[PDB]
Amino acid sequence: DNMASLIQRIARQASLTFREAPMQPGFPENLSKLKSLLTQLRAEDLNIAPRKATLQPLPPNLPPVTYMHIYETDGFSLGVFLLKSGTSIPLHDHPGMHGMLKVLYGTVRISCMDKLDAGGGQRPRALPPEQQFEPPLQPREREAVRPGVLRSRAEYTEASGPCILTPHRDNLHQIDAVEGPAAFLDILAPPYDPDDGRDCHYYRVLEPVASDLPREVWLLETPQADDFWCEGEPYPGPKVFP
Ligand SMILES: [Fe+3]
Repeated sequence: DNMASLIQRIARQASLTFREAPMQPGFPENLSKLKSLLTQLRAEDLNIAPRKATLQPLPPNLPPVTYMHIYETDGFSLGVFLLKSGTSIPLHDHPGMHGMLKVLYGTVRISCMDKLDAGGGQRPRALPPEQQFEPPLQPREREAVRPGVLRSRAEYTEASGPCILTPHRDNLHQIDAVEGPAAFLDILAPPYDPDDGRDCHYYRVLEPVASDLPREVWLLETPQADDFWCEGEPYPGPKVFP
């Protein structure tokens, strides 16, 4: 038994997944193997202890979420996001990216959405002039409204399987920490690159004047929220080599 750390094995397999005799795995098989490794991942595998709620309100001085960088190549990024109590990663997309996440401690509510896409056989409609929202929309925001669907809204814990998204399915999500702090490992491929036109866009669901899922919604892109930001903090777990 000469095994590497689980995080090193996760990183290797992500590298093979997202990048003659005998034939080595294809992408579906490699993705399924990656997901099998992520199912085994515990917070203790990363030397991260669970965090319990702090009682003081979160002042503007402090970030609601922190990030621990683990590894990245041009194929994928590998990190941990740690959410304080009562905080959220607001609704955002992953343009042309695959993603996999695994809760390490706590509980999160993940709301999974998609913009309606004519490449998927949908026929996205323009926002009709009649319907209105609270708050009302400025005219040019009306022109930017895009139809979407809210697919699911479930709670995940470290006992749940990994949450997977693709470039065209569950590509938008919001992550709420439920009843205390929470953390999750995230794999994204390719990584974001704000300087090469692959950005994290934020969105809001419009409130127009049945709670059943799935349901159609209207989505409006929005700037990163004033009070949402995510600063780094030291990663304490095993190093990914080199
Ligand atoms: Fe995300």
